Amino acid sequence: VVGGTRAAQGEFPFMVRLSMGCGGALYAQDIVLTAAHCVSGSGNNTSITATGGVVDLQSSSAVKVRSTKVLQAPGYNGTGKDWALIKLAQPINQPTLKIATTTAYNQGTFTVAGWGANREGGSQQRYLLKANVPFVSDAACRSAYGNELVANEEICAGYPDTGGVDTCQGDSGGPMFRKDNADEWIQVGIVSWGYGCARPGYPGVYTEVSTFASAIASAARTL
Ligand SMILES: [Ca+2]
Repeated sequence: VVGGTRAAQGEFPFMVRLSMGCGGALYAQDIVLTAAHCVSGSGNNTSITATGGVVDLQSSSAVKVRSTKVLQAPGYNGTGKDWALIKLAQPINQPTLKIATTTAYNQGTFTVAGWGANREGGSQQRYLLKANVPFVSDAACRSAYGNELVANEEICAGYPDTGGVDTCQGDSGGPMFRKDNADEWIQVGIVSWGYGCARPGYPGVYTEVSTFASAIASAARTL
């Protein structure tokens, strides 16, 4: 995260750090929702480690759990559908993050979090960082990215005019979320891509969770 601040321990307990340099959210205690580009494909896989329970990755209180299987969005090829599920060998006993099933919350100011770089070319972070990024319309986002932006599969956020606050290398897969009508966090995006980080005119692009919610839920029932 570029232009963020340290998240308090226990603030976003659904966050998990993934071994390949990605973030993720606890969709279920033993199912991590992350980005399709964080994994190589679907299948049995015990090589991924998810670290949960702590903002400080060096904490002795960290819970490190290995994966058992990965389900990457069917048909993923780098043009949208940027979601994936990772089944864990054991559950991480922390609150989960509900995903948006409608587009009612695809607006307003969102919150993002991760252990990714806090500057372009920077190193990964020991402590979880968070930031608030405003929703950016498809039109404004398209003025920057043109056809690279996938209509109805991607939502953008950040400051189009002046930049300064954004997700960056290492934050991919993390959830982008906001409060729902019941004062509970709800996931509207998955950190996906962007040109650089926090640059004026280039907002961050996120997987539009509402579009994939039914697919994600069905896929999770099979793990
Ligand atoms: Ca959209």
